[PDB]
Amino acid sequence: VHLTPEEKSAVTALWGKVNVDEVGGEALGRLLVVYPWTQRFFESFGDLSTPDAVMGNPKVKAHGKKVLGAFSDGLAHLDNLKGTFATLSELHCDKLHVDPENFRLLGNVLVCVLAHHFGKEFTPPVQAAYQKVVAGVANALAHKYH
Amino acid sequence: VHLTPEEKSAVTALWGKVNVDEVGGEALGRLLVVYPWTQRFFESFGDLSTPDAVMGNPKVKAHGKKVLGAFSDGLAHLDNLKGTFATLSELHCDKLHVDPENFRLLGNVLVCVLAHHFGKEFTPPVQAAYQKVVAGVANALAHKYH
Amino acid sequence: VLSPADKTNVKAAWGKVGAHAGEYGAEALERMFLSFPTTKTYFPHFDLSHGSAQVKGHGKKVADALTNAVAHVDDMPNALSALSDLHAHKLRVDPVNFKLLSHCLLVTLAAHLPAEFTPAVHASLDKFLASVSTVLTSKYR
Amino acid sequence: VLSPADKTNVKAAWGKVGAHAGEYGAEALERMFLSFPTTKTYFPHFDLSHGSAQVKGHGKKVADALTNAVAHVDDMPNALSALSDLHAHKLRVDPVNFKLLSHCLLVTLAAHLPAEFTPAVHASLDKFLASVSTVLTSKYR
Ligand code: HEM
Ligand code: HEM
Ligand code: HEM
Ligand code: HEM
Ligand SMILES: O=N[O-]
Ligand SMILES: O=N[O-]
Ligand SMILES: O=N[O-]
Ligand SMILES: O=N[O-]
Repeated sequence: VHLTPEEKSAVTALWGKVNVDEVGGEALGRLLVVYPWTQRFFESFGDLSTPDAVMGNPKVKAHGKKVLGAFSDGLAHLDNLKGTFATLSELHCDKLHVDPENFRLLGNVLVCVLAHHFGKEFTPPVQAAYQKVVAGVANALAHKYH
Repeated sequence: VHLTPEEKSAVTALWGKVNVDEVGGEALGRLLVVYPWTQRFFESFGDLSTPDAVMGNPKVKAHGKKVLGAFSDGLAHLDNLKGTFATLSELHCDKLHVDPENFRLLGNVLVCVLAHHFGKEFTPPVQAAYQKVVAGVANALAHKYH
Repeated sequence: VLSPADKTNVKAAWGKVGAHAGEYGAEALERMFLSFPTTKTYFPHFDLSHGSAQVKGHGKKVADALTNAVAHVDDMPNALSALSDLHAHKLRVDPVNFKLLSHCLLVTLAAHLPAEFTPAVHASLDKFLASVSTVLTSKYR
Repeated sequence: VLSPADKTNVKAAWGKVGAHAGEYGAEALERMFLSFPTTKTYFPHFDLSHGSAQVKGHGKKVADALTNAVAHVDDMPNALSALSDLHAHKLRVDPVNFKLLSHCLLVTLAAHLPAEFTPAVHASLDKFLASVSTVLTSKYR
């Protein structure tokens, strides 16, 4: 996806302030709570019975860490998301069969977490730039279906 | 998109029997009747007040002809849909701003028209092959959004 | 909101389908599994091959649910409440998958109703299946 | 189907938003137009630039509709019937666009409710906006 330099500026400046041990788990937990069908792919994680159970589940935090690592990865390679996400696409599409609509959903949940954490700093143009990013990631992760 | 030779066989054998002066207008008319928000982009076509008005509207038939021409085009170039659809993508995305969900919808309506016209001949595997095709077209037409 | 015209159209198509509804449900399921292979993961314990007794029996159950819906069209949330619970809470069916099955049900009807599947009736059937889908995703949880 | 917990959560978030609801509606519209530029074609006669009086006034109308919905949460189809008609019949609003505005409304709340926007409340708000969206797309036609 092509971000303008202003869009790139908005995205990278914010991301440098993200707590990379926490934000991934927050986005994953919210994905499981808000869109509870997604709990289908995470039965082994244990107690997912309440929001509190999900958000405090250590497996959710640990796995979210890996997910954010992959977003961090795409951010370093915006002009080659397809290459960056090839093996994850193989995994999410060929092996797991996750519907790619859920990739868009996780991206939007991430956006919500970023807004919650950054407040007024997550301005309408900053969001716009992030929307281009998470759409780019979702599309690359979905490449094995295309 | 990669069709197997069996999938290619299913698709091309059927398409050679399609009435290319009619099927495009049938798919477009049904798109306008079933998903009536799409009539937003076709105000100049005149009377769209009833199903009968839509299906007998000469502008609908004439424009559907051009649409099917483009599907015919993608069918000749399955391994390069992106190149085939570049200028249409520019048009549908940059100039018209059609949400790309409607590309998927038109593809599914086409599938319904094919089933209606071919009956038992439009078998479950034949459909599967066509689904890969219309998804490939929708994705290429949506490239300007990616 | 299904119109009086929609209700008559769906009733007409139901009538024409008649005693084939079970067989057609089975066909729609096969079309779905082949066209949209992600859907298969919901039936890990089914054999999904052509002519499978499990797909046949399930086709009948689905067709029967849709006919219960037609027969109680003005009270669908209530008629389908047990099924809504099942599909959201136990099965965790992703909402996108309702559009995929709905499309495959339409395709099956189109393949078997040359006279009945007009643009108007196609519309009404789409609205009907969208209404059923809305009920069956109303529960998440 | 909105739960008792959902209804209390949405009420709590409404309360905290308070008299900022109009301003927040305006912000959500700006977020939508910048993030999802296809949506702009519905407002060809608006000036969509930052600080536009038309976007401000519209933000208030949207916020007011949502609060009417909250206040009549158990009778939303009826409360929003005139708006459902408008959005489907006259405006021909594509159903996808309701998800885009809903997402932008959530983002705006998240940006302004550090304490209120918990995972549970985020869930409830999502369900609320999805319910509103379902009502407002119930009409096509
Ligand atoms: C927003 C896009 C997504 C990204 C960037 C992402 C990223 C990742 C990463 C980095 C892993 C670790 C792979 C490894 O261990 O080598 C993973 C695994 C996994 N993902 Fe995702 N994911 C996304 C969306 C989703 C969604 C929406 C679901 C289900 C609703 C899902 C289901 C899974 C599951 C079940 C695993 C465990 C795979 C295994 O260990 O066998 N993913 N993902
Ligand atoms: C299924 C994918 C689609 C294909 C293959 C397709 C194909 C075409 C073609 C071949 C043209 C003629 C362009 C020309 O005259 O050079 C066209 C024009 C047009 N399309 Fe589509 N189309 C698709 C989807 C859609 C949808 C879903 C909508 C709206 C709901 C739409 C709206 C339009 C409009 C308004 C024009 C007239 C453009 C103009 O003359 O300015 N298209 N399309
Ligand atoms: C038009 C929409 C649908 C209808 C009318 C429908 C109807 C039904 C019925 C009648 C049953 C059996 C009820 C019982 O015996 O308790 C069932 C079960 C089930 N459904 Fe659906 N359903 C629909 C959509 C879906 C979708 C989209 C999926 C997933 C792709 C799905 C997956 C399942 C599964 C996995 C079962 C359990 C099957 C078993 O273990 O035997 N359903 N459905
Ligand atoms: C949460 C969902 C929504 C709510 C609560 C809402 C509410 C409203 C209200 C209260 C009005 C003015 C009613 C009147 O004065 O008669 C309106 C009008 C309008 N809406 Fe929405 N709406 C929603 C979704 C959408 C979406 C998704 C779009 C398109 C992207 C849209 C496009 C429009 C347009 C173009 C008008 C006419 C504006 C004008 O000409 O001044 N609405 N809406
Ligand atoms: O977000 N699960 O990889
Ligand atoms: O299908 N309209 O190009
Ligand atoms: O096949 N749907 O249960
Ligand atoms: O801004 N929705 O009317």
